[PDB]
Amino acid sequence: DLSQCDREPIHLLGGIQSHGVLLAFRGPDRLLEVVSANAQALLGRPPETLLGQPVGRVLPAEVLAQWEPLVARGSVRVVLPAGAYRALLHESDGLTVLELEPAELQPGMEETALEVVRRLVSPLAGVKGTQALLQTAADTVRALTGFDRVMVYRFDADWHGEVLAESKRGGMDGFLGMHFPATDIPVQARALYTRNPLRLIADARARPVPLLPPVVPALGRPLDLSNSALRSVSPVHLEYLRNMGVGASFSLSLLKEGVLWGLIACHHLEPLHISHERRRACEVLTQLLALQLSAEERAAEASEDAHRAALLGQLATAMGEGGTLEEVLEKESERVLALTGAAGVALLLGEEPLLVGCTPAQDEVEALVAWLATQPFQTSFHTDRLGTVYPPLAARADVAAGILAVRLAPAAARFAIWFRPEVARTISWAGNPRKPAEPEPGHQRLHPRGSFQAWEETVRDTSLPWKRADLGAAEGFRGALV
Amino acid sequence: DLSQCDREPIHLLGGIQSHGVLLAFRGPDRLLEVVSANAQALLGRPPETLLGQPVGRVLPAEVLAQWEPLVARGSVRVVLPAGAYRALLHESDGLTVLELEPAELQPGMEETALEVVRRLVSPLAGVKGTQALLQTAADTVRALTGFDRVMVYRFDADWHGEVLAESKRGGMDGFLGMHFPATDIPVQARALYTRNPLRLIADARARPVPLLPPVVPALGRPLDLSNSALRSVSPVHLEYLRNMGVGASFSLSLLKEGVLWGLIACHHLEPLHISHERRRACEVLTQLLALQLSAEERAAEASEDAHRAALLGQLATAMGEGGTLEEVLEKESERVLALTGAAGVALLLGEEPLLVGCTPAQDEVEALVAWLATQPFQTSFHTDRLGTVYPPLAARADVAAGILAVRLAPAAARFAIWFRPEVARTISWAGNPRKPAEPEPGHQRLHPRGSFQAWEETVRDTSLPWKRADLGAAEGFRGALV
Ligand SMILES: C=CC1=C(C)/C(=C/c2[nH]c(/C=C3N=C(/C=C4\NC(=O)[C@@H](C)\C4=C/C)C(C)=C\3CCC(=O)O)c(CCC(=O)O)c2C)NC1=O
Ligand SMILES: C=CC1=C(C)/C(=C/c2[nH]c(/C=C3N=C(/C=C4\NC(=O)[C@@H](C)\C4=C/C)C(C)=C\3CCC(=O)O)c(CCC(=O)O)c2C)NC1=O
Repeated sequence: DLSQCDREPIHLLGGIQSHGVLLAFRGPDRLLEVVSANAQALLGRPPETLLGQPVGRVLPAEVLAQWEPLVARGSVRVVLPAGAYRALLHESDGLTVLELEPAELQPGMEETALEVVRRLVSPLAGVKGTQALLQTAADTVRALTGFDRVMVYRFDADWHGEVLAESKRGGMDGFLGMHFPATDIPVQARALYTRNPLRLIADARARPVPLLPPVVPALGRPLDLSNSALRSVSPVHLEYLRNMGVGASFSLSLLKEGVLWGLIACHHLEPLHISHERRRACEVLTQLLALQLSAEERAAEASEDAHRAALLGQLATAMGEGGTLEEVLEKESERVLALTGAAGVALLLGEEPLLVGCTPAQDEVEALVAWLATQPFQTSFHTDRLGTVYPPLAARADVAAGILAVRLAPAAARFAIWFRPEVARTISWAGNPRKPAEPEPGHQRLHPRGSFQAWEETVRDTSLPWKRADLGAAEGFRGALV
Repeated sequence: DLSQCDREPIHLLGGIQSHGVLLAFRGPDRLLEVVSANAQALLGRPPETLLGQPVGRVLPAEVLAQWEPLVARGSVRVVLPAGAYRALLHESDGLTVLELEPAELQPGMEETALEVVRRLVSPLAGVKGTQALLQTAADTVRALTGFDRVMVYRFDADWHGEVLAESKRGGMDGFLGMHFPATDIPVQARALYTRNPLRLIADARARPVPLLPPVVPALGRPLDLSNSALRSVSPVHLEYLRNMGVGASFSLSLLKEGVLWGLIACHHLEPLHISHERRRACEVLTQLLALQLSAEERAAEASEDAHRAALLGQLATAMGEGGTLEEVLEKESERVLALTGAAGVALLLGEEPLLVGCTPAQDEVEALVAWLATQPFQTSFHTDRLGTVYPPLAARADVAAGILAVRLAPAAARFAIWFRPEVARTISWAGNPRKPAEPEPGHQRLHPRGSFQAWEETVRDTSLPWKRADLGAAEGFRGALV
């Protein structure tokens, strides 16, 4: 991939966060093969002395007492001299991996979680826009977590993102409405965050605890920490958080029909650890949000489709009525433009173009037609920045920044072309997107950018996007023109 | 017709169930106005002596201590000498109504409930049919409640219902696939269950506890118990449960888009109390099922619409390619029938009725064509039981149990008419639906039927129902033809 940013093997860094301990066992005897260097902080004896020992000799009695429920269901609460810990089991590189993390301290956590679950699963959740849906998701994640700032971050189609909603405590910086470069979350991280939907950075200023030995002996590379709850994250991201002034970070993947739609991102000014069970309660919330957004969005498309079909039905009724085609198309101009949310339409029915509403002049349309006929499309063609692909009209963003053309005949030049003007857009980036990172001389060590202050950009020469309903309506109009 | 069943005022029966206590207070001194006759077991004094007393002198300190969160939140847990009770507050008839019932005793209840909530969100529940979505909902409610039998009951358009899914104890009888008369849940019950979505019948053999006095003195009728958790239900429904052999019953209304879609109904063979907290956890599951059903239904309808529009788009290509309409329509014969899932179609392009596939004879179609013009519809007409509306073809259920017609011109009678044959359906009723009740001589006392054994009816002369995708595709074909 492109940058060095994509290259970092973030699952193979060999470090865990200092609040927990990791032990990896293999074979029928469960011999300890990999252990974190801090494992005396919970186990009494120096970790290097425990490599190669059977599990029954390294683990405390309190954990061994819970060994059967641990293996059975992969997660158990254990009470140690150092306090209550959550034990977690997964498999990686042929090893059984055991992680221990401080356990939830509030007995009423699940009751509180079930209550905020109600606030989001309730019907009527969305009855002032999906914006109120996102705001409620952010508010309830903040209530359950205690984090200073909770943001809903949506990926655009180039994988840069923007903050759509935000819940933060009074008197605190926010990022609402700002855009962030795709490189802020590089492609291997997005990959990992698609299969591992949660991640906690409990203290952005702490140093990672290394694993011992620093490679798995059979493999000659570090233990694969893809599914580790304790995995220490990229040093470059830790720098990024410090540059933002955040001491703890917790984010959750928003998966909507298989793809990474966005994130719920949380920041705290100070270190803060959330328990495993509290993180899993937060993940229920995000899966509810994904579900509410799908149902709302499909309802919106259906309503839009119904509106287009009503327009088509009225056009059909006006046909099969009086006069010629050009006459009914004259009377029904506003419906024909409304079909695709357009400001003008060129109808090429054989003679000269029929120009309805706001369109470029006849000579320019006939020229556009000559060129569309050569293009490699089948029934529909659309673009929201015509000037990039057809520079003869690149100056005419006022009437022809976007077009939608349907072919009305097989091997002949018969078309309906709808036009849209540009819509200027003011983007506010969190820092200068032209310098998304700060490499050292030589370009071997990368740093995050230093500032996230607003940096404004205006986008010109692009129309509103051609949406699914526009495309469906154009096909319906084609079928009516035969 | 408003039988005896529909007129019983089930919210004004004046009784509560024996496992709880109800008090109602009025005015700023909160004087006791109504009280259940069993209240000595909680108040220490005979209830008649407490009427007219201020709340501060009827309620133990334990309840008064929590008055403000009770008023703000509507429920609190209070620990009394008898044990832990849930206190529930609402307003009725200008009185403050207090209800007390035994509280949840399992500390881990909310943690278990959060675990079954995850089952119903998961990645994508219902990947193998909404049938498995309904099953998972019955299974999780049964797991959370411990009821012997849990059933998903859907209302049909005539408000009779059928059991679509069932989760039950081993060796238990069931009602899967069976149909029940609409009078089993009469119209005022359906109305109440739209407003109050939960109801528990903890012991179907127990007798109701009367309220004291039997009327609200200001009003001259019983206290309105619409929103009471302890309300004793209709005596004829208690007889219905006993005829079924059930000792306890619990049901949740399924509201999908504001309308009563169905019920999750639970039966226990012995008496069984479920706490308020546990009932509210079940309500989360039902609102989750409703949300899942809407998301999947909207997806299925979008997918069907997409198929119909592909069919129309192939019809458009074919017409813009060939000469004769009747030739293209002949060549494309089965796409034209697939449009509405039909077995024949009559195309009235003026001259001779063109008949494709499986249709009535030319004389017979010209007959219903003449009848169709003088009917009150603008663009489309459809029925799935043509014989009951147009007797000349009642004997032709083999080709024309259902029709769908669109008008291809305003004045004059140019139509396209799709035809469907009957589909015979075998439905099993729970008891003979001709005797849905057993009235006594004089027809003033009604009883429910005594038997629920399968009673089998085959429905004839009706097609598969015309769906919204069918109507949509026909409208699109109309636009392609005028
Ligand atoms: C409000 C907007 C907002 C945004 C847009 C935001 C970004 C964000 N980045 C990450 C993670 C990573 N970033 C990078 C690399 C680079 N980042 C750069 O700028 C350049 C210099 C670069 C490389 C050259 C890597 C390798 C990882 C994976 C770390 C790991 O998992 O090991 C995360 C998830 C972790 C978390 O929740 O804190 C988030 C949420 N956090 C916010 O709040
Ligand atoms: C497997 C399928 C299945 C069905 C289809 C089913 C029916 C059902 N009925 C009810 C309630 C009532 N029924 C009646 C009246 C009559 N019932 C008759 O038969 C005739 C004689 C009649 C009048 C002449 C009234 C007034 C009420 C309101 C009671 C109240 O709230 O006060 C309920 C809710 C309560 C609950 O979950 O147990 C259910 C779930 N219960 C099942 O499991």
